[PDB]
Amino acid sequence: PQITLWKRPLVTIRIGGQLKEALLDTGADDTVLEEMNLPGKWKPKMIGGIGGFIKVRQYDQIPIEICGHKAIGTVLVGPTPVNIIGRNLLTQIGCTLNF
Amino acid sequence: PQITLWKRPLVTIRIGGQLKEALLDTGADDTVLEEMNLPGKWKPKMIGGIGGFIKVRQYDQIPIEICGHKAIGTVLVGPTPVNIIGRNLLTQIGCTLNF
Ligand SMILES: CC[C@H](C)CN(C[C@@H](O)[C@H](Cc1ccccc1)NC(=O)OC[C@@H]1CCC(=O)N1)S(=O)(=O)c1ccc2ncsc2c1
Repeated sequence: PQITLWKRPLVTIRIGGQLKEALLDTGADDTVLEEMNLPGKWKPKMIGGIGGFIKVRQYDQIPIEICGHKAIGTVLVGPTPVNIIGRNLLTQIGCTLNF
Repeated sequence: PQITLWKRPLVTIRIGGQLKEALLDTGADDTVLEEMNLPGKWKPKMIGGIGGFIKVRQYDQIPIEICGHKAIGTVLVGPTPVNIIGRNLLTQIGCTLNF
């Protein structure tokens, strides 16, 4: 599909058996999800943006389906206000910017 | 151009007569540049990101040339971690997400 940017580019994703709305975010290196109790091992991480840093839990090799396009990779879970699909998964679904 | 996302989508912009590097950021409503001087009146504003809220200066109707494409719109100036081109100007240059 083509998604214009008049509004926030929110799409449906599925992770850990939950459907969620997430921002397709070219400015995000990593994927950051709102607090959710995922099973598995994780590693602590700090990530920075506007306002400073938040603490997140890094989970690896997590399957994520984004608008019916399958992906699998690292997901960071923490107190973000919005679910953010970052470049680590955007590349996997063949997402590009075009103008 | 078509820009893939295995690297950060950084591009050269021209603003207030100066060249800068900025990140094409579909996850940002608004364009936010690191501290700099711009001519004209600005209004104090606050914006929030993943780490909390910051104070910015809002400049309206500012010409910005982005990777050769002209935009004229709102530019926020303040302590962002990197220069970001948000949807307000990405729409002006006809930028879309595609997959
Ligand atoms: C440094 C560039 C940029 C500021 C990084 N951020 C991505 C932005 O697209 C970020 C995404 C976001 C959206 C809503 C609420 C919080 C955050 N946007 C952002 O800060 O915009 C400022 C405000 C908030 C939303 C908006 O439209 N304007 S991020 O902080 O969310 C982020 C995401 C993934 C990530 N991975 C490693 S560091 C890292 C940082």
